Amino acid sequence: FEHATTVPNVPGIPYKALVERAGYAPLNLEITVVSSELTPSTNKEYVTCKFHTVVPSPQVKCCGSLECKASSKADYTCRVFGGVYPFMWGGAQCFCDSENTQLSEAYVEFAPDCTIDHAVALKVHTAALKVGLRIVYGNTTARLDTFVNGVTPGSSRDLKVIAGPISAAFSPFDHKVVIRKGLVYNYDFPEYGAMNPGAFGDIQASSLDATDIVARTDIRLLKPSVKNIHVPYTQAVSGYEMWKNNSGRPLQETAPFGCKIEVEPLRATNCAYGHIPISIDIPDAAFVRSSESPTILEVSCTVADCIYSADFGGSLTLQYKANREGHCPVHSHSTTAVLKEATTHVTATGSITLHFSTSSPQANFIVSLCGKKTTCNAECKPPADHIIGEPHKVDQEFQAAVSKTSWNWLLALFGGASSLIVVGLIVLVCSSMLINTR
Amino acid sequence: TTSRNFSVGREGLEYVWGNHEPVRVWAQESAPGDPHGWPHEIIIHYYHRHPVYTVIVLCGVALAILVGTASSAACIAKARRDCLTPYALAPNATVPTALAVLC
Ligand SMILES: *[C@@H]1O[C@H](CO)[C@@H](O)[C@H](O)[C@H]1NC(C)=O
Repeated sequence: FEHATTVPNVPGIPYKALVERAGYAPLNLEITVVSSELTPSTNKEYVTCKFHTVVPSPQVKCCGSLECKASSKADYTCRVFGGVYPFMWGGAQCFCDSENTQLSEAYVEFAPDCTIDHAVALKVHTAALKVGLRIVYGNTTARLDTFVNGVTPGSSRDLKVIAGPISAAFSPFDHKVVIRKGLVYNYDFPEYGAMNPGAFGDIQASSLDATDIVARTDIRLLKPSVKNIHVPYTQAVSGYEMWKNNSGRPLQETAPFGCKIEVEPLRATNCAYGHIPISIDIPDAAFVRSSESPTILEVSCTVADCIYSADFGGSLTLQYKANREGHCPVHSHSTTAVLKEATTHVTATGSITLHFSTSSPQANFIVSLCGKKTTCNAECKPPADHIIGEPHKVDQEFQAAVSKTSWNWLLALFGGASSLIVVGLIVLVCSSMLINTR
Repeated sequence: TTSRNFSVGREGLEYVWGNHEPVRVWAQESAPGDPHGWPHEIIIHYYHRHPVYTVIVLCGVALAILVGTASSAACIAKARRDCLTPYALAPNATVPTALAVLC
């Protein structure tokens, strides 16, 4: 049989339900969302890391001429200079009365440390959510893991179970992101082929070990200015360390709902938000006919004591009369309250307690023992402790915090002035006629 | 070292400190909501939680009661004046029973 139900997106929050079929005892169904797995689609754009300038041996043409030539190396620079003043420990490298000239050039390349200090700029889209569900029926536990989509049931025992789509779409990830040393940072990285000195991603490459590179970081050559042969180079500070210094806090400290983000899939997990509708198919053989089910008689409830606690602290008791030994389930069709155990033994005239929780102080509701129903009411008090991180609000508040006494007082407050005005008008018209008599 | 306050969110809050794993802590209510069979200042409880939606009820109740009282006063005054439609200076009180209703 197939049953439909909506569940909150949250871990460690079992949800209990029942299936009604004529001649079959209502079957307890427990559903647990073990964890969440939001995996988006992303594409590798480029990589960046601290670089190193190249300072190759300059070219010296003595007492003659020469011309500059470009080079395919990324961020390359070249420039000639006449009237050079070459000196070295060995002395004047060559000789002519200041006629000689020298060509200098430089370029950049990623340093060896980059191999492990690389930071990759990622473009992401189409967040996809994966949900793992564990379902208990007839004290039998089955499992499945399915994409949140409502069109691809998973495989578990060759059982087709579907979930979603989500009520709302949530994704902490933004279109542009960066990954560095296992830390993910939300930032609008410059597009590939865009070089801006003193900025993130100044050096860009298709792959870490790509021979072809493109970069621009405003390198300007300086004229020789000293005795010896030297190439003074002026360049802006590397942008990688710049972004490192003031990169801001990591996404791990900014993700809403406490998403637990992992890097190797670049995906979130254990993050709770939204609702999920699901349809569960259960084999008919799993069901049990009511003929063999225990029969109960003259059952009654009693709230020994309840507390309006965030955690599961509510208690209840039931007393029953029966004729057959065995087990029956227990349920509460009121969403405001949730039980703890789904089934229990049954005796001829036994009475058993129950643990439960509620989201309202007016503990009035209907609970079913085995197949039969029964009303049960009480009032609960706020607790002394008022800060706890354990599961809370298994059912969200439904403006039911208002008390029965509050309803009685509000009813006694509003007055029936409409009846007063109606009676006044009626007597007024009657008197008007009586005086039209004259 | 020092002491720091933190207004925990209703749904929950994170707690990241030290290299050890963090902890999550949530919040609930503890104000004296339910009465005890006698008159009580219940509103204060609803004032501590959801400061919105808790004062609007008082304003609405005040407006409703004021409108009802004003309508009743106007209607009774007009119906008394129209029950003085027996201007009727010549005849005695048409019925002193109505005179009792008027005054
Ligand atoms: C499940 O509950 C039924 C109901 O009495 C019982 O007969 C059966 O033995 C239970 N199964 C297990 C594995 O305990």
